[PDB]
Amino acid sequence: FPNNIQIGGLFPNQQSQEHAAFRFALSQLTEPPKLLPQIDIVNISDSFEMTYRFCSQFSKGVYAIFGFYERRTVNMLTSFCGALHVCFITPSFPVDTSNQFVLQLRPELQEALISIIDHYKWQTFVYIYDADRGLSVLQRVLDTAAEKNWQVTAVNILTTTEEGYRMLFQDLEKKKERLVVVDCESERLNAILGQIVKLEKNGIGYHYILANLGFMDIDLNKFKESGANVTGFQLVNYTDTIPARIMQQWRTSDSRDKRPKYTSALTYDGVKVMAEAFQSLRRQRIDISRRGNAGDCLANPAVPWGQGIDIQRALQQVRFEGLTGNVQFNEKGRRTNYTLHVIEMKHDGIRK
Amino acid sequence: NSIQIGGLFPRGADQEYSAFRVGMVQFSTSEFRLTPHIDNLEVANSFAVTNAFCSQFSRGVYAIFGFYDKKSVNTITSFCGTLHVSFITPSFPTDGTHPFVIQMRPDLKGALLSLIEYYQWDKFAYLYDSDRGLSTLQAVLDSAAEKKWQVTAINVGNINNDKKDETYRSLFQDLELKKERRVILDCERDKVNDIVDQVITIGKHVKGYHYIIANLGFTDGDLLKIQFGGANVSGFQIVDYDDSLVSKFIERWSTLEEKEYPGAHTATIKYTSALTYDAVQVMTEAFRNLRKQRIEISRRGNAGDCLANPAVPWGQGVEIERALKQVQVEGLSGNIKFDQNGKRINYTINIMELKTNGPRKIGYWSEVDKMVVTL
Amino acid sequence: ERRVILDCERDKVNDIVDQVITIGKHVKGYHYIIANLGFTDGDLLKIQFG
Ligand SMILES: *[C@@H]1O[C@H](CO)[C@@H](O[C@@H]2O[C@H](CO)[C@@H](O[C@@H]3O[C@H](CO)[C@@H](O)[C@H](O)[C@@H]3O)[C@H](O)[C@H]2NC(C)=O)[C@H](O)[C@H]1NC(C)=O
Ligand SMILES: *[C@@H]1O[C@H](CO)[C@@H](O[C@@H]2O[C@H](CO)[C@@H](O)[C@H](O)[C@H]2NC(C)=O)[C@H](O)[C@H]1NC(C)=O
Ligand SMILES: *[C@@H]1O[C@H](CO)[C@@H](O[C@@H]2O[C@H](CO)[C@@H](O)[C@H](O)[C@H]2NC(C)=O)[C@H](O)[C@H]1NC(C)=O
Ligand SMILES: *[C@@H]1O[C@H](CO)[C@@H](O[C@@H]2O[C@H](CO)[C@@H](O)[C@H](O)[C@H]2NC(C)=O)[C@H](O)[C@H]1NC(C)=O
Ligand SMILES: *[C@@H]1O[C@H](CO)[C@@H](O)[C@H](O)[C@H]1NC(C)=O
Ligand SMILES: *[C@@H]1O[C@H](CO)[C@@H](O)[C@H](O)[C@H]1NC(C)=O
Ligand SMILES: *[C@@H]1O[C@H](CO)[C@@H](O)[C@H](O)[C@H]1NC(C)=O
Repeated sequence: FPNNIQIGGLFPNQQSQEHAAFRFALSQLTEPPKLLPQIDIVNISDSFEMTYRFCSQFSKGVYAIFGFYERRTVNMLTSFCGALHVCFITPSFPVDTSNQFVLQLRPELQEALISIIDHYKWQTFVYIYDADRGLSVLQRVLDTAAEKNWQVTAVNILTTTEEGYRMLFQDLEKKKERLVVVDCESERLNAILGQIVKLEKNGIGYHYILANLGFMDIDLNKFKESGANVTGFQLVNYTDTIPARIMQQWRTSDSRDKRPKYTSALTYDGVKVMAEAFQSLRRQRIDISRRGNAGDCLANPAVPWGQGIDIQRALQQVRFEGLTGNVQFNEKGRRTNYTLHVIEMKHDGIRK
Repeated sequence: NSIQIGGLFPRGADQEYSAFRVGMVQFSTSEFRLTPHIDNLEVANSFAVTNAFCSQFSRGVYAIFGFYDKKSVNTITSFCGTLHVSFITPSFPTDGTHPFVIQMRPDLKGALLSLIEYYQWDKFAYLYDSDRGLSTLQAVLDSAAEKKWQVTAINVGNINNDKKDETYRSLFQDLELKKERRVILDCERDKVNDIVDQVITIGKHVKGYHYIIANLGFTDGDLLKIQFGGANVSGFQIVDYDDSLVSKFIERWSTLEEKEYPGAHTATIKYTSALTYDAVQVMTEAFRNLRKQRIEISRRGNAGDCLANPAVPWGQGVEIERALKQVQVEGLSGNIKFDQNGKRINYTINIMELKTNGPRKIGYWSEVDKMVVTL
Repeated sequence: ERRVILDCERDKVNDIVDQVITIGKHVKGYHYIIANLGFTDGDLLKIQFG
């Protein structure tokens, strides 16, 4: 197959760990195919800007797309991917309703969170959720709360102010036992941690849970002294042989030119996913060709790309032991058969 | 003076287009009129919405009436903000302050939370559909945290029609273990019917139970099933049938050729259609106000395409939006006033119960005053 | 009167069962005896679950 297999990319910031990891991982690509990054810097929230960029990449004839999406523009993107039969790789938050052309390289924590809450004798607790797509995980809880009969006092951070936190915590500490779940983004978690450090983070019967796939990245140093419990999840193991070699090589190369966030790790893994699919396609000798028509995305009717279906199957079929874990995909197009590491942080203790 | 207009209508919405046509004939005049270009599509397919919106934009439409769903809000609002093109909807109001979007549907959280307090509720279920967002769900949960309520929130929007019967019964079996005699059915007409037709089967429409139908159309459904069971049924209605304009509109509505105006013969009118009719009135009033004020609105040329780098909005759109927001008229729904953000204000939401004789109003609700009681 | 004998043919049994339901008299307290040689012939799916 041709080595000019142009691939797209939608990113919010030119300089960031995620972008740097995506740029680096391509260097390791020694496969006969040559994948082009073809990055476009686009604001995620604005759906119009994104539709412009996605149609531009359609004009270029891009075979596959990698990028991020937020709550506002998940639907829009998803819709275009199921209509033009064009695949879209992403490490962003996973969604319940989606096409088969959207490959989400982020296993869902909703199931595991339920198990962890179940194991501990949790009778009542407070839930803190970010509106940034966390709602899918809220319903699950509210649905399991009825089946299993615990009380959940949800509070939203997006529409909560300092006074809101003050009142919530004041009403919370009136209870003898204090249990809290904190679903948040990567950056919102740091600000909320700062908020709780100011007060109400004493550690007097306070038990926090952090529904973030990456718990080592977060700076919980302030929590190692106050004597408070916190439980979290990890998806990436740095000690294992493949992660150790990958981290050593990558950090040595970068220094010759810290620990990556889980988002950056998934970004790096996605390059491997796309490369594996295209390597297997070249090996399987499948006829892939891009017509120069480059029809406008807003073509009435928009004929699906004939080959784009098989690509999807190929991208779904790939399987390998990547950095984060073993990479696999369900029929719906979501990570399957993976492992998470439960991790409690004691005053001086990181216990798996 | 014809002014170009665009219209979007969800696949399978016949009454609303009929009310659109009726409003056209009613408010059309020799000196002013509207030229609507219509498109019918699946509003939950953002691709189709984008295609239709871009086609109409290319057709030089000054404003676009239409509907939207939870999977098409963001697309539409972003396009309107970027292109400074207005959008008039009876669909659910945005959870935000998005500009260039006029909303004909009043909010409901205030009336809902006042009513739940006129009855001194502490332990109630909340069945909700995964549509029109979860804004009211969040409001209810927050007020629960403040007031120490006990809310059992359950989703029913992801239920297969083929296997619908088994799930609902198990749902109510679960609720029974908690003695949940109180329920809020926050769903659209169709699912409210599909649920009321399964409360009856299991005999949960009796003296002990209370139901609150969190919808602006209370009569729209079929309440003749539960009038007589003995159970309370409360709800909200914006379209007051004891009004003058409403009665005249009904006179013109019942005497309508269903061969031409599907859904028109019946004496009932759904709130979506009522808001569509009022929307035609709104557009005419704003555009005629522009004509009287001599505001210059005209597309000298052609709007190339929706997708164009850079985006170059045409600067008369602000005038159109301000005119649309600066209109104060009476209509079927009641008094129509807007903010600088587009949300409606100074409106009255009539409250209703169900009695063996039939639905009867007991009070109303306005943002300024309170829940107000007459009967 | 929590107990009743519906000695009628299929059609009127249906027309009555469709008015016990409306008024919610198909509940735990009530008992009905359908004095007919055809029991299934009617529509009993309405009252199986009351
Ligand atoms: C990506 O999406 C949009 C546009 O690129 C950005 O959202 C927009 O953000 C601006 C600035 O925060 C908002 O303007 C301000 O809005 C507030 C209300 O939120 C208002 O009080 C201010 O007077 C001002 O008008 C704008 O409303 C908002 N638009 C929408 C549709 O949300 C978003 O910030 C962008 N993100 C990045 C990283 O560029
Ligand atoms: C689920 O993932 C595990 C990875 O832990 C898979 O186990 C590996 O499977 C491959 C393929 O058969 C073997 O070559 C490896 O030796 C297995 N390793 C371990 C540690 O089990 C497992 O096969 C996956 N399940 C499915 C259905 O694919
Ligand atoms: C069904 O409606 C009736 C009438 O509104 C309710 O009966 C009233 O409820 C109050 C509340 O304590 C009781 O004192 C009386 O039984 C009635 N009084 C008045 C003034 O109406 C009944 O409670 C409702 N059912 C439910 C489950 O709320
Ligand atoms: C409905 O059917 C049930 C089951 O046949 C009846 O419940 C029985 O009735 C006896 C009669 O005294 C009571 O001791 C118990 O409640 C049940 N016992 C047995 C052995 O079933 C119920 O009475 C019936 N309803 C009516 C109105 O007759
Ligand atoms: C907090 O951690 C301690 C161990 O340090 C253990 O008893 C339990 O996990 C938690 N106990 C609380 C929160 O009272
Ligand atoms: C990482 O893997 C090593 C062995 O490969 C194991 O000893 C260690 O416990 C793992 N770390 C976590 C956090 O699971
Ligand atoms: C606004 O509301 C009032 C009642 O509060 C009602 O007369 C009418 O709808 C409006 N009247 C105004 C704005 O004067």
